[PDB]
Amino acid sequence: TRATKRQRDQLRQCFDARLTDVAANAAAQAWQDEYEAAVEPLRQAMLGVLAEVAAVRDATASGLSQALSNARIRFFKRFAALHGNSACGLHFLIQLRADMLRWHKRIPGLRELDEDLEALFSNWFDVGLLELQPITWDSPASLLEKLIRYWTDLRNRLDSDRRCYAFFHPRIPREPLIFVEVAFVPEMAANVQALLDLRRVKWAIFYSISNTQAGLRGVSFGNFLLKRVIEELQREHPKLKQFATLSPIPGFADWLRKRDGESIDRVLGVKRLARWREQHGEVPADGAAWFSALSADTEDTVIRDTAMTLAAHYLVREGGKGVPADPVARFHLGNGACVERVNWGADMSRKGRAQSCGMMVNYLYVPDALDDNLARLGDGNPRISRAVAKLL
Amino acid sequence: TRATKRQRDQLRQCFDARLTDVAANAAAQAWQDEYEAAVEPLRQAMLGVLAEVAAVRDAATASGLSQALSNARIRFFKRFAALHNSACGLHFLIQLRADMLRWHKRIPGLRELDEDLEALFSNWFDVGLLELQPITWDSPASLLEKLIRYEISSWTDLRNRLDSDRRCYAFFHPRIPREPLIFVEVAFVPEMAANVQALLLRRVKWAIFYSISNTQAGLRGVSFGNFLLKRVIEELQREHPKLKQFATLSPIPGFADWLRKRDGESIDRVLGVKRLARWREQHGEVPADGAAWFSALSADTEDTVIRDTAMTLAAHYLVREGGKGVPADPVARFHLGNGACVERVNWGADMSRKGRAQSCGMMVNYLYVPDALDDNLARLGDGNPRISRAVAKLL
Ligand SMILES: [Mg+2]
Repeated sequence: TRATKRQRDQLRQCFDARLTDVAANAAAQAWQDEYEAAVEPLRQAMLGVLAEVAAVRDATASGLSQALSNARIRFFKRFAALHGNSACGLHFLIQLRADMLRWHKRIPGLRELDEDLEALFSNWFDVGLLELQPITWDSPASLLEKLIRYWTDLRNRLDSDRRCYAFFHPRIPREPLIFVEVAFVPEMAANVQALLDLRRVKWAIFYSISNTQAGLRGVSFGNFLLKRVIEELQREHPKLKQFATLSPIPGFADWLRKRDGESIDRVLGVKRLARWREQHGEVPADGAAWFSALSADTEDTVIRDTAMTLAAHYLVREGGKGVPADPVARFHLGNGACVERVNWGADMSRKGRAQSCGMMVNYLYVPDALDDNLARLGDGNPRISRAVAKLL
Repeated sequence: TRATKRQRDQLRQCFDARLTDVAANAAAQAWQDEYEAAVEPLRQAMLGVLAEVAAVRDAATASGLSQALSNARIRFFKRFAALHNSACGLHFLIQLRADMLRWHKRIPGLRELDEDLEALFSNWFDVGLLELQPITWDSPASLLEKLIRYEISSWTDLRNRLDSDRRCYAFFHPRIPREPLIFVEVAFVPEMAANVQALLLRRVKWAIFYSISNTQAGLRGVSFGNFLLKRVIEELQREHPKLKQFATLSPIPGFADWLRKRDGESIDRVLGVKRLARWREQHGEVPADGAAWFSALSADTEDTVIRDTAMTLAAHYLVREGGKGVPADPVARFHLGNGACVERVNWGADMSRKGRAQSCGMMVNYLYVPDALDDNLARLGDGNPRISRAVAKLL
């Protein structure tokens, strides 16, 4: 407890003093510097002090929880207001959450600080407050090297028949927050290997949307994220009317192998179960066995249909009400999209086959429907196309 | 595919050929070298090939496929554990699982390989097959530096822990010397310890285990058996036939995370009407839920009502929470799964920053009674953990 008492005092001001208090802000400015210029273990230790200070007050039970919540929030608000080596107070806060996130298992007691900040980060970095910028092969190398971490590959993705953007917070230029990759093709894509590999093109397809900030993992950017990109695409090409994605279904395999036989029988239905026995005999004993049976032949029509029905069910009817179990389905469904179609042999990479038997999905975005769909999702009734309803 | 087809062929033999097949073993020997001498991304890629091969069968019913796939993965590991860079085939397998474990999120499709190997590792490294060795300040520095990695960075900490009034051991697999598998730290004191900060020969009567750690990343999650501490006590009794008192001063790491996930209703049921009444009388409002309970129980380390309330919640957590015969707490599961008895809950036992954050600074003593370890191990399978009077009273 040498200088660790100076940091405690500093943090007490940042947590307890009013936002305007010039002294407390000075203290915050001080703590930041000392944190940015510190070895990895020193920071992990400073985080231990922070979770120490955040857990107590320097008096009902309901009033304690509230006072503790209000101080943690006050602590972050003060830092987000300081306009060092990072872009500003808001930026620092992003790196700080990066550490809290990777060291959670080492430094206990940050769960509440992490949850609060994540929630603040959802208001501060809401898409409505972010600026959209086009990214090309002409962009600064120092910027382009932030999208690789989260070069000829970049090139093709950044080519004439391609369009890429990045959302930035106005006061943190240089630091891309979200990276959107778009491809132009004649038909709504059904195989990802084609894309990653302007005359008469009619389809705009989003084949990649990634969060490029570790400190922002888990933060919600709003439901108008792609809506905003489409507006930019229409301004750029008023002739573009067809918008869809060719997304993965990452949590399909892990979900399937957790289901027993009974649940899958209920999903498939009597007719599908019968078509399976007729072609393959024995019905897999459970989900795990189902995954192994559905990966054994990418050519079989019964396997294809069975897998596609299981996939449509997974992304449309699995989740805690209005919240698709699949993260990818949650994002796109949570942006006003419609689950338009399931694609077999869409991603035959090693990873694709391991995540969903190489199955991908197309989420269709219809400008003048995004609102209606966003509503229907809250009712726990995801917007679906005829082809997908037929698989169910 | 320039060479990724050579590894696929190699792996096919290792998975499909008989264990004796000289060619397949050669192939395995080859794949190992190529893996040990490869950049991080190259290995992550080779792991992608492995999960590719493990998911399919070369050139059958559905139940027969799952079995054939299980039998090949098992055959793949058995072949490697039989060979003699790393100490041997078995050792390599340990590092291989180290990568599978840290890259699971990056390289999908290893879940089955990981599960199978973890299960094999439980038979191969069962305590009954491991040799016990004393560790002192005289041990090779190259060995001592494997226990620091897995406890201040100052070797002076190792020193005190490796001193006259202390006794430390390490379990090694006979064919992998140099590589400690488990590290046990023991302290000798006059009274069953109630405060960890203290531990860190003339008239000492208590032998207490204040630390037991797995020193191999590739072995995380593997079960070493229920005779782990039993074996160490035998060594302690051989060494000091006068020692009859054995206990631990363990942490309760998952207490806080469990508590904040409980609603008010569940805690009311745990505490009981009388305790809830004693709480209102002294502190007024009852915390709305578990999260609020944790914040209220951390606000005053001096209050007697807070202490008792927290201790009851703690005893409940480790004795009555878990999927039948399997204590929710990992630390409670290990020690309960070794024949121990939850002997007592200690308030203000670990007042470190971490201690207060994990369990409000509360620690627990698991008592080991040689001629009872079996009986307790049985009672735990019935979902009725062995408990002392003091802990039953908290419940
Ligand atoms: Mg209540």
